[PDB]
Amino acid sequence: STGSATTTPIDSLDDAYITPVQIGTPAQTLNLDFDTGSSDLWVFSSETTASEVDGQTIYTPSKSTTAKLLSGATWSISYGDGSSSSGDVYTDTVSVGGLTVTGQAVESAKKVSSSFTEDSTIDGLLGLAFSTLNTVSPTQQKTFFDNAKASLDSPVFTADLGYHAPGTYNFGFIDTTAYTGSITYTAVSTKQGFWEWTSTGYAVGSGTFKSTSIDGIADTGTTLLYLPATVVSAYWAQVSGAKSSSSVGGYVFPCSATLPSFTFGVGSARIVIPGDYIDFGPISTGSSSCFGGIQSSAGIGINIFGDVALKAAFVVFNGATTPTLGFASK
Repeated sequence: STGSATTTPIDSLDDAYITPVQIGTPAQTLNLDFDTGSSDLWVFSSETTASEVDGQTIYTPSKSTTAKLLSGATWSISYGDGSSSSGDVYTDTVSVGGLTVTGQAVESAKKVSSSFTEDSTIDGLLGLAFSTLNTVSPTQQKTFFDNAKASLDSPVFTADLGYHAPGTYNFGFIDTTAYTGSITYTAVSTKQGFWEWTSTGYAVGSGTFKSTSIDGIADTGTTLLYLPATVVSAYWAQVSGAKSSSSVGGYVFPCSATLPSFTFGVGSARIVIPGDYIDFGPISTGSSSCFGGIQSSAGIGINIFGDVALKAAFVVFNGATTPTLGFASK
C-alpha cells in the first residue's frame, strides 16, 4: 500500500505545516502537525478542558464506531518550546492520504498548554520519530509509520515541504519526479529516538564549503534551523547589521537585507537553502528588524535541521531494518 497527502503552511511564515488526517468511523478529519521529532499522535478532543479549546476541530470518540478506550492508559508530553499536553488513550482507524492503519493509538488531550490553545490551525500532532519516544503509560504505543510499515510497498516516508506553498508527505514510495538529480543517503542513529544523522559541513553564500561533522536531527516539527554557535555566527557575520539580540531571543537583521544562502552537506552532496528561506519577517508588526531563520542550538542540547532546512530538499525517511535518511535537491 501507499499514501500521499498534501501538507499546507499554517501561516505566511511557514511556522508549521498541517496535513489532513481521517480518524474514526465515519471519518472525522483533523488537521495535524506531522512531527518527525516526536512519537505521539495526539488530538484536541471532546475530552479537552473546554476553556483550553479555541477554534480547533475536535475528535469525538463517542461518535466513532471503531474507537476503543485503552483501559487505564495515560500520556503526557512536553516539547522543547515548553509547550505540553496530556490525557487518555483510544485506538481507532487512522488514514493519511489513502493509507489506512487500524488500531492506531490516538491520544486524546484532556489538557493542553496555552501555545496549543492559541493556535487555532493545529488540531493535534502526528509523531514520526521512533516509537521508543512515545509517552503512553503503562505500555508505550507505536507511531502511525511503525504500524503502517509492514503493509507499505517500501518501508519509507518522504517529506517534501514547500516554501510559502503546499508540499507533500508520501508513505511507501519515492516519487522520482519530485526532485532533481540524485538522492544521497546517509546513516541514522536511533540511540536518542530521533532521525539523527551527521552533516558533512556547511557553506555561507558563495563561500567555500567547510568540511566538519555536524550531528543533528531531521525535524519537521521545528520551524527553524538550529546549529552550533560557531556556524551560526559565521553565517550572520555576512549580513550587514545582523546581531544576536538577547531581548528578542536570537539573531535579527534589517528587513531590507539580501540574505546569503546557506549550504549543508549530506555526504559528498550539498543542499542549498536560499537566502529568502532564512527570512522570518518583522520581529513584531511594523518593525524594520527581522528575525533570522538560522539560530544557535547552544542550550537546546541538540542541533535541529528543522523546516528551514528540510523545505530546501526532498527528504526520505527510510525505516528499513537499518534506517537511513536521503536528501535530494528539488
